[PDB]
Amino acid sequence: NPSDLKGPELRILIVHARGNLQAIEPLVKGAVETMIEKHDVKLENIDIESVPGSWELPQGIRASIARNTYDAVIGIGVLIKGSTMHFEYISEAVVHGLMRVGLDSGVPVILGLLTVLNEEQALYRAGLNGGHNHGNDWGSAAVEMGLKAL
Amino acid sequence: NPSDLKGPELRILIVHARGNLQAIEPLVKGAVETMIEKHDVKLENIDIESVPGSWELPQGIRASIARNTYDAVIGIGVLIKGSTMHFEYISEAVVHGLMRVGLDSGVPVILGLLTVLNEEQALYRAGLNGGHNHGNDWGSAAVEMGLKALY
Amino acid sequence: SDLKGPELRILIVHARGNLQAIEPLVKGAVETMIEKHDVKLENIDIESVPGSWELPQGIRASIARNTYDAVIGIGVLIKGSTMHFEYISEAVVHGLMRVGLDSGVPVILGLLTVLNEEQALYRAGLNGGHNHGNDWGSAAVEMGLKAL
Amino acid sequence: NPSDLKGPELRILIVHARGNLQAIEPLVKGAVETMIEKHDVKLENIDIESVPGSWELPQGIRASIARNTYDAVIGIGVLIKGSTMHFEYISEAVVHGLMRVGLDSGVPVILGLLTVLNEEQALYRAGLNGGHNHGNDWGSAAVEMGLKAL
Amino acid sequence: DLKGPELRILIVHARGNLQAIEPLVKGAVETMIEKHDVKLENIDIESVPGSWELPQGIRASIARNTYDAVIGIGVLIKGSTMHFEYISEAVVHGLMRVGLDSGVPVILGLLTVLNEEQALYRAGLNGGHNHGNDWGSAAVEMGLKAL
Repeated sequence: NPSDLKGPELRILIVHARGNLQAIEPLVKGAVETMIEKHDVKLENIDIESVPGSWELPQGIRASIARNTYDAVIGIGVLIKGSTMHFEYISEAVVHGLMRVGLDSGVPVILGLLTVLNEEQALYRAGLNGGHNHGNDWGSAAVEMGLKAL
Repeated sequence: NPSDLKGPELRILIVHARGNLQAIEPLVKGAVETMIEKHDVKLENIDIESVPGSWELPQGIRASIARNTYDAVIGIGVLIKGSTMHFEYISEAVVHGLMRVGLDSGVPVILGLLTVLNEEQALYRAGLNGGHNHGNDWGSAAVEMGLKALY
Repeated sequence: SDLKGPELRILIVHARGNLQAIEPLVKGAVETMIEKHDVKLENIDIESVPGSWELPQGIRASIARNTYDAVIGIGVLIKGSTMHFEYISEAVVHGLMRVGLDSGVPVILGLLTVLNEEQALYRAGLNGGHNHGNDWGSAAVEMGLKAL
Repeated sequence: NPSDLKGPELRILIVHARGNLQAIEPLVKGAVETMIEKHDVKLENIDIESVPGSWELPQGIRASIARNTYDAVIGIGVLIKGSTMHFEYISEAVVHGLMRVGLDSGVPVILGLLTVLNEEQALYRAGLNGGHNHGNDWGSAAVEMGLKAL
Repeated sequence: DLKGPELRILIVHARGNLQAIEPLVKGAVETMIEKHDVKLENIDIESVPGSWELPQGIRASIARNTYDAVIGIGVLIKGSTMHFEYISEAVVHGLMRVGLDSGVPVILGLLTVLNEEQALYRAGLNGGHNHGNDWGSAAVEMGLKAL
């Protein structure tokens, strides 16, 4: 178990979907602020890209890490169960896709996908309403894996 | 600003299944119209191919992107839960197959697969009966991913 | 419907579990291809494997030996008392998709994943049902053709 | 469809887990006896190996078919639903793993995995208490796939 | 009576739910040393933040060093969302894939439980059996059969 991980030279990629921006924004912010403030990652070394939806996360990431070199990637998206089976099938495919991209590439990919039953749960996990911002955890994870990959 | 994304040079492939044409037609139309009118995609640059069912979607796409060059693909199909477990297993394999074809090829594949409980849900998601045509969203996603693929 | 594939070579691999349902499905696929799409009887290879589990491998092995424009994998899985049905249904469906994608040869899913035998027979065209094998035959012809 | 399949020259590999040996033993026995007595496979041409649990089946098989040449493989294991979600996740992963090893290697891999709700169901499928020994079916399947792979 | 004095074993564990993780890792190690004669110097232990990182942590490590076997240990507890279901499935598949891709035996040491009690129980507490011991023996056995 580590303690004070600093990655001043780590290059971090954050790709986030744009559905449910109320939850996405705090998550990205929390990941960024945690990496900068707690791990000395440099703001200019954090590329933040977006894709329309969670479905595009794996491909978005795959495309970006083929272009630039990153020490770790955080894919962030929020899927909320709806009236059809859409949520179940794409949640599964996206999580599998994210794992696959990480394993195929050798680049640590941190899962920042919330797969919740309703918006309240998503907001709660983004740090609102007394909840804990999971983005912070993902930021620290990215830093740790990025460092271990070096 | 998704609306300000223009892809006059994008070559987009739309492969759609032919099951549940009442829902498929508006979805395909929505995607095409959105790409053309909202993203300046050229009608000549949009190839539309069909396959019998959703099952054939990954293979139809895989075959087509091996033949021509596309900046993005939209796989469209409507799967409605039936009396057997057919729906559950093929929905899962098709979604995985679409994701796989995209990742294997590097070509953005937009999921335009409706996995619904009944036809009303499908029609509703095709923009009928007060619903929003999801095909429009897929058209915009394809343009955005196509552009981000080149640049 | 006006799709003709007089030069298509089609492979049908079917499992042998639940032959009462398998036979009509295979027959419907073959008849539909011959009668409706002008596929030649001698250009249709039919092979069988013991169960649905072997469908992906039986197909992979066959398309590695001969050249086919399309393949129909036919099997009938009926939900039983254990979780066997769920796990192999998913693995076989995945396997069939994989073999198609890996090989580039269209693989038509002719796998029924039903709750009971009545549903399987119904989908094989018995008891007022529609023979799904016919649809698969047409799908195979269409995909074989589109694979140019 | 086939009549009387004989594989006197077939080399068959059986890899079996060791969890729930009461059920495993009859399965292996049924497969072996069926291949020998009904398909003329030679006892000395049947290699039997074991791994600790079902999780290790794909890897155990992969390792063995890399070392020796087999016409077919039967992977045998018994997973019984427990109190956690372990059963669901490993059943899926092992079944997928077995299909993968077979497709990857081109060597027929017969699924000899029981995924049951309780031990009674497992013994029943191992031919006890009036049940049919599924191992017999697997032995015949292996011979048939082994022969067709020629 | 399986002894692997020359086996090099890697244990990668997540750090979520350390109350359960610690006994698991300890059990796997003690078992390998005491029961299989694996040498303390030949056991590498690395950690990753969460179960999600297990496959990648393992893949990266077996690319760097040579191990005869690997145990990926993590504890996932069902929560209020569907997170548990989706990641358990992806991590288990991830672990199976890393082992098959690399040819290095990967022993699954992931607990996928409904609550903490079940995890602690499978870590040898409150009268339970420490599953880490079993993983330690499986790793040894697979490490050896890989030779």
